[PDB]
Amino acid sequence: DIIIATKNGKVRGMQLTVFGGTVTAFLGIPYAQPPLGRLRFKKPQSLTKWSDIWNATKYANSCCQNIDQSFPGFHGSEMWNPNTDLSEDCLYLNVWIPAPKPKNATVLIWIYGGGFQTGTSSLHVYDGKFLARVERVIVVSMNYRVGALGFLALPGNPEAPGNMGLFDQQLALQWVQKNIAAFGGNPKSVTLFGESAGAASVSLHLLSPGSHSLFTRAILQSGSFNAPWAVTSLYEARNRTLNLAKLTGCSRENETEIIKCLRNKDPQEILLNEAFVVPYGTPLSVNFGPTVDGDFLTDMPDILLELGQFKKTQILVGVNKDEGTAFLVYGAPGFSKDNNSIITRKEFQEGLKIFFPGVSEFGKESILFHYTDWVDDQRPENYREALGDVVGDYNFICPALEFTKKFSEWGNNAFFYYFEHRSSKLPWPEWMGVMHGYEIEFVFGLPLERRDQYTKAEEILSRSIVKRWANFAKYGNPQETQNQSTSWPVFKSTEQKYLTLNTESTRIMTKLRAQQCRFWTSFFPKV
Ligand SMILES: *[C@@H]1O[C@H](CO[C@@H]2O[C@@H](C)[C@@H](O)[C@@H](O)[C@@H]2O)[C@@H](O[C@@H]2O[C@H](CO)[C@@H](O)[C@H](O)[C@H]2NC(C)=O)[C@H](O)[C@H]1NC(C)=O
Ligand SMILES: *[C@@H]1O[C@H](CO[C@@H]2O[C@@H](C)[C@@H](O)[C@@H](O)[C@@H]2O)[C@@H](O[C@@H]2O[C@H](CO)[C@@H](O)[C@H](O)[C@H]2NC(C)=O)[C@H](O)[C@H]1NC(C)=O
Ligand SMILES: O=C(CC(c1ccccc1)c1ccccc1)NC[C@H](O)CNCC1CCCCC1
Ligand SMILES: *[C@@H]1O[C@H](CO[C@@H]2O[C@@H](C)[C@@H](O)[C@@H](O)[C@@H]2O)[C@@H](O)[C@H](O)[C@H]1NC(C)=O
Ligand SMILES: *[C@@H]1O[C@H](CO)[C@@H](O)[C@H](O)[C@H]1NC(C)=O
Ligand SMILES: *[C@@H]1O[C@H](CO)[C@@H](O)[C@H](O)[C@H]1NC(C)=O
Ligand SMILES: *[C@@H]1O[C@H](CO)[C@@H](O)[C@H](O)[C@H]1NC(C)=O
Ligand SMILES: [Cl-]
Ligand SMILES: [Cl-]
Ligand SMILES: [Cl-]
Ligand SMILES: [Cl-]
Ligand SMILES: [Cl-]
Ligand SMILES: [Cl-]
Ligand SMILES: [Cl-]
Ligand SMILES: [Cl-]
Ligand code: NA
Repeated sequence: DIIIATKNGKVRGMQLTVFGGTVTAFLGIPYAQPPLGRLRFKKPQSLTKWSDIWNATKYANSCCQNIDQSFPGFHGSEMWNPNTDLSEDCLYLNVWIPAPKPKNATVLIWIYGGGFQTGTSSLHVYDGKFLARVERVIVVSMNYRVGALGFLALPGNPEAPGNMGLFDQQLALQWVQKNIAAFGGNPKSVTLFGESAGAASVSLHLLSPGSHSLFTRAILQSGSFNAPWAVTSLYEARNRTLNLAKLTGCSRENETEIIKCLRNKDPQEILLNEAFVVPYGTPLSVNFGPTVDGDFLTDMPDILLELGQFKKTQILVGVNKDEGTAFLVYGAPGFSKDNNSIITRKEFQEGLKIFFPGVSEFGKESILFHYTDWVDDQRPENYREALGDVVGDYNFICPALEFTKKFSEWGNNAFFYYFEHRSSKLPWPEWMGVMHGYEIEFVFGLPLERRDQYTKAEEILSRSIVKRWANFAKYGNPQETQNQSTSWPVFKSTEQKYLTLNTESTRIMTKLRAQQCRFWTSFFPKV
């Protein structure tokens, strides 16, 4: 029986058998006052002490969120839906520690994604026990508020200041600083890692002065704050808050009185109205996301990045070969997960209008022109593949490359990866390729479990990636030094080398998507 005295009271964990060894798990430790009643829409409050023993023996509630039912019964989408009760009382975190208790272990803190509208730390592909077992690091993950409940912004109004979910994440980092030593962890060796909106959160913690001293290094998988979906302007943030107020019958002339009215609404009334706060949307719509609040974010983050105003440390950044394709089956005409989605030129043009609704006709013609220079113009997958690359390059790859270039210009080691292995267990069809989200299981080491029917080559690849991530967190350098691997070189603004990750041949290349990213980063903003 293992029990740990934290600064707020004793917690009891559970022992787990992983790979013929033991990992101790503390699931569902509270780290803030439940943000209920008058605390809804406020920054999270400090946790009042307790004198009993908290049984941290099961995952806690997930934060309120809509659950999309686009593919009912399909494991490809339902593996992402919350697997605990939805409650506003969701500010809990989880801790995996190796057995026996380590002496001074490096800590990896996961921040899940989900477009800032969904997500929970209890997903099976976020299970930190494999990493604890195999690399003897400590894994932490927290639940943070999402959607309106996490990001509604009446900016300057402390009743709804914005960025509440980001402050949830920060309060959890603060908990690790105060308490992880009691679990055998090293508060001075803390690496944040997250994917998608979680990766954008990680990059915002690099900009936030309150987070500076709460972590050492950062890993950004398929996301960064300069991605077009990742920050909502103050103009949209106020239009969306007032639209949500109109939809719930909460329009009041006193801005503080709107929030009082929204605080008496059921979570479901708020959730069912989150969709319609914008008149036009896309599959990458983020209706309630990070804002420049003057607190977590002191200025527009593109300015902070461009002028070197961020934590100076190492970063690991990367993207997957087919970031875009998942978004095509959530709205592009002619696309299906149940057929090969061969689309015509005309369907490609309608696809562009879906993803770029307020872009001029000339702007959409420029995208078409850049992306239809066929190698083989007889190839019938041509338009299907170009629309995927349009959405992936614009929304993830080019922003991540630009983040890494600007960050490394201020003298820090950066490492960039290109993940191009399609999981053999991937439930989505083959035309969707190496999808958004499907490197996570490799990072968390699920293919290390031989029972799970991943291939042998996939076990090798996961084993290698797990070591690289752990070596980055421990030593700031993501090498696999023992198995004659390819050496991962630093990403420099001039050569811009990156590592490809795959089963067959991990190799070094330069200037990923160079021509595409010139179009998106330099030309497309002008249209
Ligand atoms: C800012 O919001 C207004 C209002 O949005 C409408 O009302 C909300 C309560 C919600 O139901 C939304 O879906 C509505 O669109 C936007 O004004 C609307 O714009 C559309 C398209 O331009 C137009 O067809 C509607 O008639 C407008 N309705 C009203 C009441 O003005 C406005 O576009 C938003 N500003 C943005 C998005 O920049
Ligand atoms: C691929 O499928 C899409 C979606 O159609 C649905 O799924 C299919 C597997 C099949 O079971 C269809 O009967 C389903 O309706 C096809 O696009 C649809 O085409 C119909 C035909 O007129 C149209 O009414 C719908 O609006 C279309 N929906 C979308 C989202 O485009 C598409 O034609 C199929 N492509 C190929 C190459 O077979
Ligand atoms: O997950 C989200 C987030 C959202 C998003 C928006 C902007 C940036 C990044 C992500 C998204 C992601 C993928 C498709 C559509 C939307 N929203 C809930 C929807 O159920 C999407 N299902 C989640 C998974 C679908 C298949 C593979 C990817 C994950
Ligand atoms: C635990 O280790 C501490 C040193 O941590 C190391 O230095 C910092 C700057 C980071 O770069 C981190 O990655 C390193 O692991 C010691 O200061 C501390 O006294 C140690 N405490 C115990 C109990 O062992
Ligand atoms: C916590 O778990 C132990 C052992 O399973 C049990 O004896 C104890 O009563 C539990 N405490 C609470 C508050 O449920
Ligand atoms: C609005 O509500 C707040 C909260 O009680 C109050 O302080 C303020 O005086 C009210 N009136 C105006 C005009 O802000
Ligand atoms: C290196 O190779 C051995 C077998 O030769 C394997 O057991 C080990 O897990 C590998 N390590 C990494 C980090 O890939
Ligand atoms: Cl702004
Ligand atoms: Cl490619
Ligand atoms: Cl061009
Ligand atoms: Cl053609
Ligand atoms: Cl297939
Ligand atoms: Cl095909
Ligand atoms: Cl190799
Ligand atoms: Cl390329
Ligand atoms: Na390429």
